[PDB]
Formats: sequence, structure tokens, C-alpha cells
Amino acid sequence: EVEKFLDSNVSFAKQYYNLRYRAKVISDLLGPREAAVDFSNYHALNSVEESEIIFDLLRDFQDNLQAEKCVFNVMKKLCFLLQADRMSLFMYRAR
Amino acid sequence: TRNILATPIMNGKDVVAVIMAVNKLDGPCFTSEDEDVFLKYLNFGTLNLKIYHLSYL
Amino acid sequence: ADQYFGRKLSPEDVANACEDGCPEGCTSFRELCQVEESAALFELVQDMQENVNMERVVFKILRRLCSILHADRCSLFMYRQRNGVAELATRLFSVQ
Amino acid sequence: IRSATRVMGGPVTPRKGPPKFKQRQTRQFKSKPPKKGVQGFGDDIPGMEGLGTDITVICPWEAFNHLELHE
Amino acid sequence: IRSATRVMGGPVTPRKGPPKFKQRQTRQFKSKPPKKGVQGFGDDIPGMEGLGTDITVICPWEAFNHLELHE
Repeated sequence: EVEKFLDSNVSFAKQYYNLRYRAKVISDLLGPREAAVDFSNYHALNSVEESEIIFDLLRDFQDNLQAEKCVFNVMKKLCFLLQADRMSLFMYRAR
Repeated sequence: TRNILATPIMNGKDVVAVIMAVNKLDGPCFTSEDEDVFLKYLNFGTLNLKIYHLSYL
Repeated sequence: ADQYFGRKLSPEDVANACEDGCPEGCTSFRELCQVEESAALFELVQDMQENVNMERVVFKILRRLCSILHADRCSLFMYRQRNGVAELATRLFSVQ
Repeated sequence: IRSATRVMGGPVTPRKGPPKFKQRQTRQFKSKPPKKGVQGFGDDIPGMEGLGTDITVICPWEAFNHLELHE
Repeated sequence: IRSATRVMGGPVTPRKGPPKFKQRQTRQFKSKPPKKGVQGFGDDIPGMEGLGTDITVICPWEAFNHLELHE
């Protein structure tokens, strides 16, 4: 048991892992859930594992894009990332 | 060919394409836990194929 | 060197400062396999910016989906109708 | 090489049989059957769905469907 | 009803002036100038965005594109 510690090299390791566990992680990240990031402290601007906002944004590209809820949802996070107070959207027409 | 796993791609009530995943390498056949990875990962290619079909019309 | 499956999965805990940990803030294998996938997904979204490329992006999706499932081949069939009857042509064959 | 399908002459096909051709389009209508459950891109165009008139004129009672049968 | 813009009853504008009305179009020329810029969705329609019918008639020598100088 403990003799199977040739794993001091990371070659066979992480290879067995992506062979036998990647599926569950990629199937739960893309499923219905909520992001896990604090949104009060304005902290560190961000970190690297902290960029699950990408997954949170991809989760809504599923069906029946209403084109109004999605823009609102991306703006409600771009407001936090930029550290701004207000945001707005103007549309273009010709008469 | 020995094992097969396939699904369609739908725009409303119409079909646009079909995708196949022939020939699994280790198990005797595809397990039941892959059938959800398949659907949850093709959700992004569905959008691109729907955009292509709409642009063509 | 051989694979003993057993049931021991505990060596997937928090890892100390080690090699091949280039990203800043990764403390587990799960974090690495999450960040890699997130980056791969942001790429191929950077490619639909203009002039939607039906052939190219689906090819890069299939190259990943063939690796995830441990399958050996993948394909793509298109649908069309001639004089009232339907049929399925071929557009991508033997992607590995 | 050989394009990965191993055919160079022209489109090949498994089946064989007698050809079948389409009939011409004789009569047209403004109406379609009522909508199904699920919808996709391009299925909301005015005038291309329904019977060409609002549902109120065909079913006047549906106008004030908010109030119940008490009155 | 806050309405998020503090305005109700009709749109408001910063400045007002005399009305200006569009003019008709008569000539309706076929051709278009050569195309520049990024493509974007909704282009490459065959019939439109082109001059005449084909490139060959416009530039008869262009057929010998792959050939070198000496010939």
C-alpha cells in the first residue's frame, strides 16, 4: 500500500486523475448551481481559481436567449469588477 | 465498429445535424455517466450550429 | 510500475508547494482541471467574434470531446431535403 | 490523400430504386395549425403564424377572461 | 412608479428644432464600391455587394493569375 509511493514524480499522477475523474467535475461545473465568490469586499481584484465567473456566464448560454436578461446579468458583474457606481446601455436607431 | 453513441441537434422542432462517438477503448461499452457529459458539453456547439442555420436562412 | 485500483483515493487532498503548479492560487488537482477547462472554453469563444466559422470551432469541440470520453473516433452529419425526401450527408469524418 | 472517405468519383449511396419526383404547389392558405411546445430562432414573425386575426374576434368571450363566472 | 428615468407621458430631448423630412430615391444604380473592413454577421449574399456580374469580364487578364512574368 504505502510502498506505492513512486508518485513523487507527477507524471503517472494527474494522468490517472484526468483519466478517471475529469468527467464528474466537468459535469457538475456545467450543471445548475451558483457561483462561489464573495461580492462585498472588493478583494485582490481577482485570483485564478476565482475566475469561475466564466462558468457562471457560460451557464446561461443554453436556450431561448431573451437578449435582455443576459446583458443585464453580464453588466451586473462588470459593475463589480470595474468598481463603478452606475452603468447604462444606449441603443442605436435611425429616423 | 462495436459500440455507438449518438444524438441529434435540434432547432425548435427541426433537426440540423447528428454526432457520433464510435468505438470506446477501455470498458466493454459506454457507461451511463457519460450520457450526461455528452449532453451538457454539446450545449455550446448547439448554439454555434443554430447560429449557422439562422445565418443561412 | 502498474495500476492498482484498490479503493484508496485519499491522495487527492491539498498539495504542498510542488512542481507543475504554474497558475497562482491552485491548491488541488480539482482547481487545475477547472482552470484549464475554463481557459480552453474562453478560447473558441474568442473565435466567434466575427465571421462565424462553422467548420473550425466544431472541429476544436470534437477534438476535446473525443479525449474526454476515451473514444477513438467522432463524426458530423448534415441534414438536407431534395424533392420532398430527407437525407443526411457527411461534413466531418474520422476526427481523432 | 483520399479525403478520408475513400471515394473520388462522386457521391455514393447505399440504396437503389426508382426515382420519385415532387408535385406542384396548387392551393395556398393563410392558416397554420396551432403552435407546438418548443420554439427556436426565427419563430415569432408577425403574420406568419395563426389565422391572420387576433384571437379576440374568433373567441369574444376570451376578452374578459380575467373575471370569473360570478357576474 | 419610479420608471428609472423620472419621465412619464412621452419621450424628452435635449434640444428641439424645425422638422426635417427625407427625400425619395430615383436613380437606383446597380453597382457598389469595393468592400473594406471587417465582415460581421449578415454579409456575403451572392447577388448583392458586387459590380456587374463577374471579375473576369472586368479584368480579362486576371485569368492568368498563377502564371509568372516570363510566360
